[PDB]
Amino acid sequence: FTTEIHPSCVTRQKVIGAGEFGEVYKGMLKTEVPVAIKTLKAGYTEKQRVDFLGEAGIMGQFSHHNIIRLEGVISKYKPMMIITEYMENGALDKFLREKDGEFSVLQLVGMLRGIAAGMKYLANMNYVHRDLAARNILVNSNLVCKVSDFGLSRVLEDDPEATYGKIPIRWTAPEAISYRKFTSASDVWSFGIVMWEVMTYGERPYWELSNHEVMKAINDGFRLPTPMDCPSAIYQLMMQCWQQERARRPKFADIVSILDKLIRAPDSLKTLADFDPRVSIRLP
Ligand SMILES: COc1cc(Nc2c(C#N)cnc3cc(OCCCN4CCN(C)CC4)c(OC)cc23)c(Cl)cc1Cl
Repeated sequence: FTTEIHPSCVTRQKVIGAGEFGEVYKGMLKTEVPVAIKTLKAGYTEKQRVDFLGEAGIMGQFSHHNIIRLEGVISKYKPMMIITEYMENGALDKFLREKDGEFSVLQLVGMLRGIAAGMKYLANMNYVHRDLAARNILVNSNLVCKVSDFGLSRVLEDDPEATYGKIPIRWTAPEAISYRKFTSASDVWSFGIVMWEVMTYGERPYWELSNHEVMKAINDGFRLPTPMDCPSAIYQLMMQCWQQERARRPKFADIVSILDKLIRAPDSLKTLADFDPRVSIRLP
């Protein structure tokens, strides 16, 4: 399983993410290229070792532009490490919140197309992500968005947005919440939420509604309102991702096709969905 990298080829330089059992670092790989490096500290359990190397094992099965590339693993020395390509701009949700208003609509839609292409690949590889959200999309210096955060039980266990099953409620499809049915179609629901995150520059879905309030609203038929300056076709597409009936949602194949057609005829994105303002400002 995958390239075993000698520790002398890897230099950890700066902590960029942290947990109780290891950290994520920016570093360099001299087989000299930048890499992300995730560690697992000594004392780890069997389950931790299986979850940790399982993330790398899963990533090693994939070869797609919109899926994080695995460079290799350090497993025969401690601490163990996973080494991936480095995504200079980090997580998409923080990136958009820090860059509010700085992109064109075409750029934002292009990000969505990349995410959708990665998700179509995963779904057709029989991989259900379960935690698709802008926080799990990473962005590089070419503005390419790539799906990250792979594994089995570790995905939802490690995410603080996932609460008690243990689930990140406001990104998750109704059937996954209600009866634990996680499929590529529940990932499509999540993708609809990601579309809303991108078009709003990282607004938190459903604002301050509690988890129960969100579930009640969804079950009563309410959906997130249109973002400001959102192409009508983009809002229509996200709304179809939120059909209660799983079978009525687009597949990722449909999503990629639609986004590709909109990008290739970019004037189609100048028609905007009506934005319902929450504030009335009236001047004589
Ligand atoms: C290596 O192993 C793994 C690494 C990761 N995670 C990452 C991968 C991957 N993959 C790639 N690239 C990453 C880049 C990151 O931050 C870049 C610095 C952004 N700046 C931060 C400061 N602000 C103000 C400006 C932007 C990053 O940050 C936490 C995590 C990354 C995952 Cl999810 C799983 C495994 Cl197994």
